[PDB]
Amino acid sequence: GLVKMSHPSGDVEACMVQVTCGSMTLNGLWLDNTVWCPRHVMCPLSDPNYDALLISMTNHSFSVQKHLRVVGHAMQGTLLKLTVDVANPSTPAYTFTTVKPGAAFSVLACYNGRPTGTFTVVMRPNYTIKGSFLCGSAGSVGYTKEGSVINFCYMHQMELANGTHTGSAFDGTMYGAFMDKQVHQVQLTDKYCSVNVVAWLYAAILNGCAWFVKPNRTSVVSFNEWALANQFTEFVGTQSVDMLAVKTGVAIEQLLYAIQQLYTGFQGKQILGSTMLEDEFTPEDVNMQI
Amino acid sequence: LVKMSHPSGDVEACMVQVTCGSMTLNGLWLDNTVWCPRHVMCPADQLSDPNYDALLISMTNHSFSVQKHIGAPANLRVVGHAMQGTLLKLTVDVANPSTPAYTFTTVKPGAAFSVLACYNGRPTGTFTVVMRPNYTIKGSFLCGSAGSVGYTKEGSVINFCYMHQMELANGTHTGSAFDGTMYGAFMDKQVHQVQLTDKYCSVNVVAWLYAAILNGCAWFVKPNRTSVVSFNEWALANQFTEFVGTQSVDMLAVKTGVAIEQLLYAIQQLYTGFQGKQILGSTMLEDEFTPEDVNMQIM
Ligand SMILES: Cn1cnc(Cn2c(=O)nc(Nc3cc4cn(C)nc4cc3Cl)n(Cc3cc(F)c(F)cc3F)c2=O)n1
Ligand SMILES: Cn1cnc(Cn2c(=O)nc(Nc3cc4cn(C)nc4cc3Cl)n(Cc3cc(F)c(F)cc3F)c2=O)n1
Repeated sequence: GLVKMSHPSGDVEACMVQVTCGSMTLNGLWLDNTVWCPRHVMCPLSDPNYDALLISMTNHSFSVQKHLRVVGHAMQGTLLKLTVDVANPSTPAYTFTTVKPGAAFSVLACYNGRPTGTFTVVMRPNYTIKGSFLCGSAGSVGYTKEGSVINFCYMHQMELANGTHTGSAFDGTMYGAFMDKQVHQVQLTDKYCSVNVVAWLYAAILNGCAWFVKPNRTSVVSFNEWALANQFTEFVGTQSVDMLAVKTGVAIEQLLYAIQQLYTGFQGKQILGSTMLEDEFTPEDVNMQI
Repeated sequence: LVKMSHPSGDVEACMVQVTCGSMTLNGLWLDNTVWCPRHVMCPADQLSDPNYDALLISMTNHSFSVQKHIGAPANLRVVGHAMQGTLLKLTVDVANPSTPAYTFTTVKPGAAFSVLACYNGRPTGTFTVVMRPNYTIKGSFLCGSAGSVGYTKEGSVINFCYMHQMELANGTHTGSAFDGTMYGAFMDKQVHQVQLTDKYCSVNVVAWLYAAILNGCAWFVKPNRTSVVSFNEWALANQFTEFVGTQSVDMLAVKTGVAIEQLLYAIQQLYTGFQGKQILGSTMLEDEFTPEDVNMQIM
C-alpha cells in the first residue's frame, strides 16, 4: 500500500519568520535579502485597496522576527516582497514554479513564525488543497525538492467556507483566482485527477489486483472528451506514467477504458481493499514506493 | 484530517552514516554518542546467524567510520564502542553541537510517531506511523533505511522511540527502542520470522468516528449502545484491541454529545461492512488517527 510521504522540512524551517504590520501578524519566508509574505498583513478587511495600503506604508511599518530590519517594500500580486538588511545565511538553492492540479507537494505549517507540523497534499482540480491549517497559519509554505533544489510553490492564504484552503504561487498569483479579502467565496466543483487514478490502478496491478484490466482500449483524445462530462481532469501522459506501463505491460489506454467502467461502479469487487477511486497518489509516488 | 508529522529539522541535524567493514547504515548522533543498529557489525557470512557477542570482541574503535553529510559536514572519530541490546553505542570525540533536548521512551501499540527515513545518512522523507498491536509498523522504507529514527516532540523535548531495523514482510517493518529492545521481540538476523496477527486499534477507530461526527458525517450513529466491558469481550473475538478510555476521548464525547458506548456499538455494525456508504472519504474503518491527533487537528 501507498504511504503519504513529505520532504524533510529542515531546509525550509530555517527560512521561516514572523511578519507583523500594525495589529496583524503572520508567517513569512526569508530567502537571501527578501522576506515574502501575504499582503493581507497590511490590512487594518472586507474590501481592502492594497495599492493605496502599499502607498501608506512607511519606513517602519513592518517588523520581522526570526524565532531583521526592513529596508524596502514592494507588492507582487497577492504577496509582499520585503527587503531586509541581512541575508539569510542558510538560503537553500531554490526556484519559484507554479504547481498544476494533481501534483503533490509538502507543506510546512507554521504559527507566528514557528514551524509546527508537516504534511503532503495534492493541488485539487478546483485549485484548493485539503490541508490541516488553524488560525495563524497564513503564510505557511509548500514546496517540492528535486536534488537539493527547493521549488517553492505555495504560500498559504485562506480557509474557504468548506474546510478547504487556498494560497498563492510565488509569482504572486492566487491559485484559482480567489480574492484575498474576507468575503464569502465558493470553489468550483472538484474533479478526479485522471493521471493519479491511472497511477493508483498501476499500483493495484503491481500488487496483484488486476481484475479490471481488459484488452479494450480508450484513446487519450477520446477519454478526454468523456472526462469533460464526467468530472475527471484531462489525462496528460508523462515519462513517469510510461515507466508504470513498461513494468506492468499494461497500456495507459487499457486503464482509461477501465476508469470509464469503474466510474459506474466496482461491480461487486474491491481494488486494494477500497470500493472508491483514489487520486491522491501520483505516478511518481507509485514509482518510488513500489 | 491529514497525516501530520513533526517538523524534521531537529532530527535531520543528528543523522550520520555509520560504516563497518562492508556494512553501512544510518546512525543517530546525540552529544558524544552515535546510536546505530548492531547488525552493521555482521559479515556477509553469518548474516543469518550472527554471534554479536563475539563480533563485538573482534571490533576496535577503528572498525567504525562515521560521517555527517548534510548541514555542517563530518570529522567524527570513534573513541569508544559498546553494545546495548540490538543497538551499538559508539562514543565520538566531538559532542553534536545541534543535539536537541531529548528523552528515550518506548511507545505502546496505538500511539503515533514521526519517522525520518534516511539513506546513507541522508534524510529523504518523513511520515507518521502508529505502532501496530503486533509491534510492527507500516511505513515507507527501502533498502538503506536501517537506523532511521522515529520520534515525538513535546515542547522543546524530542522523545526518540524507534530506530529502524528490518523489513519483515513487504510493507511491514520493526525496529528497536533506544533502550535497545526490539519491538515485538523479533530477532535482528536474516531469517524468516512470522508476526502475530494485527488488530484494529479500537480507541483510534473511536477517535476517527468522532472526527466524522464533527465534520457532519454521522449516519452511523444510533441510540443503541454497547458497554465498554461487553465491547472488550467482543473485541477479543474479532481482532480489535481492548478499548481503554482517556481524557482525550472524553473531550470528543462532550463536544459532539455522542457517548463512547454509542460508537462502540457502531463499530460492531461497521466491521460487518459499510454497505455502500463512506465515512470521511473511506469505505473501511481507519485506526491510524489518535484521539490527541483529532483533538489537535479539528480543535
Ligand atoms: C482556520 N484557518 C485555517 N487557515 C487559516 C488561514 N488564515 C489565517 O491564518 N489568518 C487569517 N486572518 C488573519 C487574522 C489575524 C489576526 N491577527 C492578530 N493577525 C492576523 C493575520 C491574519 Cl492573515 N485568515 C483570514 C484571511 C487571510 C487572508 F490572507 C486573506 F486575504 C483574507 C482572510 F480573510 C486565514 O484564512 N485559518
Ligand atoms: C526494503 N527495506 C525496507 N526496510 C529495510 C531495512 N533494511 C535495510 O535498510 N538493510 C538491511 N540489510 C543491510 C544491507 C546492507 C548492504 N550494505 C552495503 N549495508 C547494509 C546494511 C544493512 Cl542493515 N535490512 C536487512 C536486515 C537488517 C537488520 F538490521 C537485521 F538485523 C537483519 C536484516 F536482515 C533491512 O531490513 N529494507
